[PDB]
Amino acid sequence: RTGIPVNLSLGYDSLQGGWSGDVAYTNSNAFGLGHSFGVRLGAVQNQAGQNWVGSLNYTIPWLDLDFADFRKNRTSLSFGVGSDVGGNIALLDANKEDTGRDYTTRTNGFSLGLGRNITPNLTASANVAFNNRTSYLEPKQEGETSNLDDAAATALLPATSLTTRLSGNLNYDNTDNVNFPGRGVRAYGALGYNVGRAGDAPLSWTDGEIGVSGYYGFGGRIKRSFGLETYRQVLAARANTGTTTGTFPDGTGYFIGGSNPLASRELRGLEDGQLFGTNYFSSSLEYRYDFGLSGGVAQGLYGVLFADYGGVWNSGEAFRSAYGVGAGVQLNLGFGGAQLPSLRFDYGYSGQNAQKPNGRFHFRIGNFW
Amino acid sequence: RTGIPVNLSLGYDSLQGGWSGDVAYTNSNAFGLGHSFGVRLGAVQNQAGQNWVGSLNYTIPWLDLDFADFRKNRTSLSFGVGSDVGGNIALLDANKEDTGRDYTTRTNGFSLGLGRNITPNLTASANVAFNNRTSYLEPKQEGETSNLDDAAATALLPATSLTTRLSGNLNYDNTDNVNFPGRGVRAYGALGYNVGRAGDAPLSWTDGEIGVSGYYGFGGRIKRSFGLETYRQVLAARANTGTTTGTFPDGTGYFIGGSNPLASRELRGLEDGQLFGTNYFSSSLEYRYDFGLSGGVAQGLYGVLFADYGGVWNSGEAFRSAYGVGAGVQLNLGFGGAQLPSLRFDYGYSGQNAQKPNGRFHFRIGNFW
Repeated sequence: RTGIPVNLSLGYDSLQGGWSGDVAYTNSNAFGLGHSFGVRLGAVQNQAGQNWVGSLNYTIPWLDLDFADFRKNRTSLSFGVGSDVGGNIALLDANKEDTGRDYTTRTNGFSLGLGRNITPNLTASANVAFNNRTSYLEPKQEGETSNLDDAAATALLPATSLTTRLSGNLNYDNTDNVNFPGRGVRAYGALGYNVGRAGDAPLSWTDGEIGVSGYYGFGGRIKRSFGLETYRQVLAARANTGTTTGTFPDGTGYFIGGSNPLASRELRGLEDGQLFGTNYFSSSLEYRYDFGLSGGVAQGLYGVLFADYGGVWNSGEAFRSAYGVGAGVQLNLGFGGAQLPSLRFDYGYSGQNAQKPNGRFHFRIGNFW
Repeated sequence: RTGIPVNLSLGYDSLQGGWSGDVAYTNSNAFGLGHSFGVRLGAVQNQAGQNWVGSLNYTIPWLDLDFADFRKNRTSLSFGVGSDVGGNIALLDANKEDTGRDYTTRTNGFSLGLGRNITPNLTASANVAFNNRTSYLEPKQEGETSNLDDAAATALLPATSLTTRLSGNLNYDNTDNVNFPGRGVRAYGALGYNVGRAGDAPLSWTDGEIGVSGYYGFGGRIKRSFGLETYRQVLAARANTGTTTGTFPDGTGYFIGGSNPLASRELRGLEDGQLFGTNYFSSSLEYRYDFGLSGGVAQGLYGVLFADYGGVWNSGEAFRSAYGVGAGVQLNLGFGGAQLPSLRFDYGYSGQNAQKPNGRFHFRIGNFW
């Protein structure tokens, strides 16, 4: 019975695809000396050619090479062989046309990562990854305004690029828990330099992203006897920024808009990935109130009234941004012996939305952040 | 983490599709009084339109209604809502043409089953199932000899049939174990009457299948301290038969040829589903020797030298059959904390094979039967 896949992770990310499901088999102890072996295999609703993604990581805690001072709790060495898909990416060219059908990317990557723990709050890592990116044109999914043919569009696909990316990450957390942070600050900073051959020309660039978040409880005491104490009301304020400098192939940048599982690119009230920019800044503030419901079939329920502001700009300085105001509810279901992934339903409005003068709904399967 | 899917079952059945994978979440205790709830979701390599199959069963052990003498441990009441696919079925018509591309069937079924245990060896069941069958034409997978168009072929697809099938099953086992039967006889008999509307005409028929198998050990004693005692050498002889009488839509029958996970339709040495008949009889005999290997990464290994004989016939009495001789090896892998599904590699030859005068290989992921 292939042992156990720890999770059939049901993930939603409207940017990449309709729905996603990943089965993950982890094995903490392997080869007899505490080696962690994980295999992920997922299916992502691509409405396109490629439908299966995969990953295979193998990580080493307590590497003692007796080289480069590696004597303290400072070594985690991880191999990763993976293949992911980027879906529904708009098709562009030197004319910056919008009449292309679509553009799906297969990324086959081999990565080596060295991870360090400075203080139990802090974490750092350095990953070097060789990525092969291939393209797959698709015909129309349905009736949309376009005028192209297969041959010219296939010619318009960027060639299979071979790139190498060396990056570092630094994460700082001192919060009281992982799901409903009462009092603390969570910050992170990533920076990566990469270089690769797209067709016959070599393009090299770099990118970075910083982000801070603060959570302060507001006069509450809820006691899950197992789960310590969390405030009834918590004010959360986050600000994230990102940049990309250098020369890069077309189709690389950042998309902000709507709700997204990664908190640093979510702008409720717009179309998913409506704001595209080479560098960006977003920030939001929200009341989060824990509805006093526990047990039963719903492990918990929280509500949020948020205000969000952010936007993108390009090398030509034009700070194109948007507003967002809305109300959301997160529900955690646990009637399966173990916690199934939480759901988040939000209603948001933005003044910069084009075809929706009224607000709309955002569905995200993800943590509360 | 959606709890735990008990198994990512990797299944191979060259008749239906290239490869298959099913994730199954079972819950023995549900609603507080011992109710079994199971959800299966599988992806089957269809090389066609439909790619996702599913099932949802809910069974009641020891139902007590105070009705119909139900005072013993004799009642298992099961609801089942499912949807499966039949793939790569040849496309036929009134001309019995072979130039059709393919014919895939979606079967959406709702079934109710009542099961009885007569003696701990014996078991019986009666299932009533309403099935809706839909068809899906596909263009060519690759270069093959055909000459048709989309419109006429789509017209050639039988309409979405609505059928009801009432069937009974009777299984009798008294063997010493479930994987390597030493001394015993396993027999089964199924019989089902069904009636349904295909297009505007109502077709009704019935079918049945009997089967016996005998396993006798040959001078061996292997002692897995946990797993009792199994003989080194065991002679196994099986004979299965099946019939279908009445009027039925075209495309219903039995396929025999090659190795198949279900033992009552496997004839090693031919193309998978090369012998098609409205009723059939097959039988085989085999030495099975347990290779004295245990522990390590391979939970076990057995070898077989088999002789197989069987064939089909239609209403017009023509007993078209074939021979089969070959050697196979079954390997059970267990280096994943729990037993992953066993593999069976076989090399077989048949005198009635057309394009392979020499034998060929059969791969089957399944039990030893």
